[PDB]
Amino acid sequence: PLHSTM
Amino acid sequence: DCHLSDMLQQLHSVNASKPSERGLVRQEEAEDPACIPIFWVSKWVDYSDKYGLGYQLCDNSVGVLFNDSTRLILYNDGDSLQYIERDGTESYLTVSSHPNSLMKKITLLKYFRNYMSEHLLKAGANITPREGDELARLPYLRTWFRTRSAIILHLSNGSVQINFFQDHTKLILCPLMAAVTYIDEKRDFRTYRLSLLEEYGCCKELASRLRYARTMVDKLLSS
Repeated sequence: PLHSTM
Repeated sequence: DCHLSDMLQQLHSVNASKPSERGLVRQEEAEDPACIPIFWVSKWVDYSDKYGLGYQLCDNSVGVLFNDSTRLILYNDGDSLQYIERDGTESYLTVSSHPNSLMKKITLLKYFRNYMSEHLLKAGANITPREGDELARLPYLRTWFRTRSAIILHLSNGSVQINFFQDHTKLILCPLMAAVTYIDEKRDFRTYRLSLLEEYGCCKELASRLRYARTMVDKLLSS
């Protein structure tokens, strides 16, 4: 994924 | 690197004992709150495409590891900075007295901070860092790599953290404490001393993750 958890 | 071997040895040791094969598993017996981590990565973003990996540590500080092997840290007073060059040369700056040599990198770091602050959740929000050693200093991201299932973060203090994308389970390994912090899918966390897991054992889920962990350490180690 491009970033951690929203 | 000296610490990755410690970990490796620690993981070899606990995995080798097949913790999930005990006649009876008494996982709660492996717990040790005096081992709770001081720092871990609470949130991250990836621009390794055009700049680098931006991340926030549990104590709200923000750091960036640029593709050019340099790190810029912004401590939680929203002003103190620490630039670390490839050769390891550390230097202090301030966003208040924003330099000219790193305006671009400070603006980037400020963009990540704003992004992580608007869309990202804070992993371990319910954890309380321990009153650990005070002469210890804030760690920076040494190196990181991703797989199809998880992201692996290596911190300058020796800790390695693995965040699993699908179930959202995480691991925070510390070779100094010889312990592992597991955060399950329900966001509940627990810290165990690896040697104790060796004695009392653990469930299927924590054990497969400790096997996958030795694997990722091996990958960190051979790079």
